[PDB]
Amino acid sequence: AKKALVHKANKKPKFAVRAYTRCNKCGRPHSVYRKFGLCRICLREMAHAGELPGVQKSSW
Amino acid sequence: PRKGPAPKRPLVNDPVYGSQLVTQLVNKVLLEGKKSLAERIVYGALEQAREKTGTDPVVTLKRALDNVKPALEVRSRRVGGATYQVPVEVRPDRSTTLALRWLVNFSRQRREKTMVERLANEILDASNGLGASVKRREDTHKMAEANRAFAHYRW
Amino acid sequence: GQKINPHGFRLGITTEWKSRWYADKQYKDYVKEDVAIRKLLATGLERAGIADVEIERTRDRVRVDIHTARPGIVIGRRGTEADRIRADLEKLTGKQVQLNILEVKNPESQAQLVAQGVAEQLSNRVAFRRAMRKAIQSAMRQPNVKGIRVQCSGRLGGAEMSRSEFYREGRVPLHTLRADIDYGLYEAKTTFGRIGVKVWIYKGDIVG
Amino acid sequence: IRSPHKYKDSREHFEMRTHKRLIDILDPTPKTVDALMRIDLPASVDVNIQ
RNA sequence: CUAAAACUCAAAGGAAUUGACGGGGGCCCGCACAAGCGGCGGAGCAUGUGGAUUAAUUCGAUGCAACGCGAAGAACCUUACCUGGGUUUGACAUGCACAGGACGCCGGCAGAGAUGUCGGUUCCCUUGUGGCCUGUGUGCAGGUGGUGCAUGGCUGUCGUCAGCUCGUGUCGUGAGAUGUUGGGUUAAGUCCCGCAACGAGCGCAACCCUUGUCUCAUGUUGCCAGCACGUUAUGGUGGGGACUCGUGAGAGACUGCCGGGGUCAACUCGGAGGAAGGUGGGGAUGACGUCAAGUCAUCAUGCCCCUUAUGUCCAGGGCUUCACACAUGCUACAAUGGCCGGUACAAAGGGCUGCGAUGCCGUGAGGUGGAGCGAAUCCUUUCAAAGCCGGUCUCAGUUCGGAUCGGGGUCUGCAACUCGACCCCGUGAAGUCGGAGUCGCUAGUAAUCGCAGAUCAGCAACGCUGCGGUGAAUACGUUCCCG
RNA sequence: CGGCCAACUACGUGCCAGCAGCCGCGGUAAUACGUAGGGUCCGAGCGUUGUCCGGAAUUACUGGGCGUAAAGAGCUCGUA
Repeated sequence: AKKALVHKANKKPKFAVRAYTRCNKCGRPHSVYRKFGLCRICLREMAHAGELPGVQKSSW
Repeated sequence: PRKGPAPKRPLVNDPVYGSQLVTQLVNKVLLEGKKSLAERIVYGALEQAREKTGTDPVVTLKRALDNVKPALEVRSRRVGGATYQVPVEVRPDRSTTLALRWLVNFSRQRREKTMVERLANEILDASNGLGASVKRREDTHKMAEANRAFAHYRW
Repeated sequence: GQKINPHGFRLGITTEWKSRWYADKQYKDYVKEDVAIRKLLATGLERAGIADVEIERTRDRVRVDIHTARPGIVIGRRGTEADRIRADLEKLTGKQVQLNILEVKNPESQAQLVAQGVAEQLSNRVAFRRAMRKAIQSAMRQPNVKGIRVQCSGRLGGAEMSRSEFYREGRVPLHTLRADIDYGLYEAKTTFGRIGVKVWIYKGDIVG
Repeated sequence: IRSPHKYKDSREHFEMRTHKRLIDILDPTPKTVDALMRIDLPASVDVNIQ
């Protein structure tokens, strides 16, 4: 998203419900995993890069 | 089926009557994925035939099968924009499968409101030739010796 | 989109992880700190090629392993720039770090460094084919390597048309899990835009 | 989802596995308690005490 | 019939070679057809799209390969759109002075909010000035603004189809050919036989994961036979690795042996043993290339345009508008059924400001309150439904079906009218198994029945990703359709 | 001072100004345009134009061809 939107998401809301995830690395509000804080695209990229301690290709 | 013929499944014998016919029938009548209902339905039909006709269910079932078993069928093959209904003889397995299919198919168009006596009634009719599937059996035979005009292709 | 990342394909068979630690409650904070420090390291120093950046973190103790081509640019005799990196991390507040910087004994056999060299030579407005010739020759000079494939995609030669060109030598069996295949991707900045360089280096198999 | 902006039928599966064991020590000789906290372990391993 | 010139071009031609293409052939495969089972198109409802309206109905996707797609969650936020009020080196960074010891916090009033004004709190160096920001600029920051026919990265499709090449030799004046063509077989350029070819790489296969058997090690929160203590509340408790299970190591399937076809060949058919027999079942893995295929709205980026603005804050509204059309699903149109009561068996996963139990109060969503758990213990009830048993209904727009509609409520959220879910009562519309056409599937498969998870305060989820329960019919054969 | 054919760098202009005997060079990196350095070939000369022979076995006597590249009359009889 835009820089202003990213900062306004980082800003303290005056209401409890006005908060959303807003993935840290890129700023994409859709499809954000709360376990990692990374969106699906960045999750895939870092999982393939081996930079997340424990994630790996799933096969069964 | 392009490479070669498919393998044939084994048939488990029945523990109550000892004939593969009843297990084949319960497999054919099975619907929606409930065996127990299926064998209870077919066994109820067998018992009602038992109490009605006064003879054994196996012998009358086999007699009905013979009365419904066909010998010739019709196969449609197209050439030059025209489809021809060639008559072809039938392997015994296909004959039995068609007989059971016809019985169960005409088991479901009745008005007498529950499956068990529907099956029993048609078993009795097919034993006596009074059924509806039998009508289609002599119909198929009628077109078997009626559509003899297309046999030199041999396909 | 056809091939998956060879490094990620063998993340539990041949290759190892890049960052190692354990956390449940502060997993998100740890990963965000990792991405922040990795972005800082990637942005800051570029004249010296960085082969790898690994992070270790337990309790207050942290240590960063920076594998680079030559550490002299990254560490002067007076150690101004090493302490500069230390202080840059300190402003980021990664607490204390046992900062370790290591040089590589075979800069010609590292896919990332070869990709960086090809990218910089393309930035020098050199013909791409000559750069791939020299890169392949230099890489195959080293004995232990057994194959190399080098590909570049983009607006090669300044033309207004996409082009992807690949040159290979030896064996590069990507479809084998027990093959030590080093994969290197890098980007070349040119006047007309972007160029992508990918290098596969196959150096024997591994048996456990 | 493998692709950005569409192609839902192509997807990638990921796993996260954690292995856990227990070691229970009976008759805690004080030397064992003295030397236990001094043991240094790999960063990939987390141990807690009860 | 004989037969020129001005002018003009730098070629026009002949044979053969490698690809590509054909509205040219021939073989071989694939749920392609055929043989079967169950559906869509007919009704109501949920989503998405086309079209039409307005202030916008934000943008992208558009035969196969878009149409339960980006979106794994639109009341404000989200949100990029419309109306209206602010703001300008700005919602967010860095450099210079002109000037500094204040910015920064908690309340009051005004105001829909943004925002404006008063009240209390003010810097660590150490005099060089910096850690901080207060106004003017100075450099500018900011663009979900355009070009995926300038791009990187990522992805789809043919398609897990079987192809793509090289070294030495030989053959041609040469581009080049051969191998890689022919016969057979195979899931396959898998292998065999012959032949100027002999061998080898990337693709196939194997290495990785999971399920099916056994052996060894192994006992907590798991198992609990033989033992004691407990008796209706249960391995519940002391206790044993005996049985599971949990998780580490290993063995076992290799056409291994026999018989028949076989070119003494690949391979094929049957048998013996074995838990499994012919790559045992299934995953991850997608070669060379085609589509200027999709994405400047994940990110980055060449060029172009605004910069007191297309940047930025806020209040309300829209993406849920509807005379229609299309696609994917759910519920049905009932007796192989509905309602009432009894009755027992699965797996996996989740849980910190979360799972939340016993009791209490309702009829029911639910209110009280907090045991036990950062978790093989505590919660998902000892975990389900279909099943089986007993009663009734005796065939109708029905004791089917639930749409639509009136009234009274519960929960979360500052706030459920446009626009959340759930509860109780009442009315009970269409719908009687569906035209031309058309879709999926070859064994634990089709057909079904229930459970969990991601996103999430609440859900529009009948979607998606997984698990488990019960479990069939048929394949004669390539004539025809498709790739 | 591209290759034929001995001899290369910098600045200015960018499909404009211009070069060129054949194929061809100039749209921001020109050894091909113009000017400077440097070089080469000649040298009281150096280049261009016009004409003829050669290279042209391209009218082939020495010394060529006519199945498909241009070339066998539609076929016979017969006079010099």
